[PDB]
Amino acid sequence: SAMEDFVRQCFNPMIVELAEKAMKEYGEDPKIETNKFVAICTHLEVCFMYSDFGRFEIIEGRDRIMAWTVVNSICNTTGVEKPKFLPDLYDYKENRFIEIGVTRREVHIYYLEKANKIKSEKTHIHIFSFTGEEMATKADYTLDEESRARIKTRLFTIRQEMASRSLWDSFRQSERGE
Ligand SMILES: O=C1c2c(O)c(=O)ccn2N([C@@H]2c3ccccc3SCc3c2ccc(F)c3F)[C@@H]2COCCN12
Ligand SMILES: [Mn+2]
Ligand SMILES: [Mn+2]
Repeated sequence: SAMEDFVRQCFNPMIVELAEKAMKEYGEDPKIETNKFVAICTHLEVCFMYSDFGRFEIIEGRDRIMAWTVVNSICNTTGVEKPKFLPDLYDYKENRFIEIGVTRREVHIYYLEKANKIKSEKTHIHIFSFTGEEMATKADYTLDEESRARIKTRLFTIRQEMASRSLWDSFRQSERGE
């Protein structure tokens, strides 16, 4: 599959290895769900960039046990309420958990979907598209504009490499089902 080749060529081996472990956890095959594979790599990379953007602890890219160990440690030392689902980051400055979303759809739709899912006002949502759009809880985008710019540039680049390989249309229609 050209998509698996693109994923392994454009993404860091550490990212790819972590995405493959996540996919194994949920019983998904990166050789069949290749578009998801690349989606998981992309969002992992966004989360890592966001975190180095500070300030942030990363919850994503860890296995469930260690990830919940970190979340509980945070809730014990800061007293922030325990989230109902694994978030992606913890903000020590604003002392709040953060869910990152990356969409090939309109950011407002994905934001509404995420907010309906977590149903907890406490966790902050930050949605990124592949064309520079973003939607965040209370339009509190957390990061400075240079940092968000670097994230947005990397996402657009991925979209354009996919486009270069005639992979973008398939990728786009894979996010939502019928
Ligand atoms: O952590 C996440 C997750 C997010 O944090 C997210 O933002 C979007 C989507 N997620 N989901 C991720 C995921 C992460 C990034 C991009 C796409 C996917 S798509 C479903 C799936 C995920 C992981 C492995 C796998 F095999 C999957 F099928 C699942 C939902 O619940 C549990 C963990 N998780
Ligand atoms: Mn996550
Ligand atoms: Mn996320």
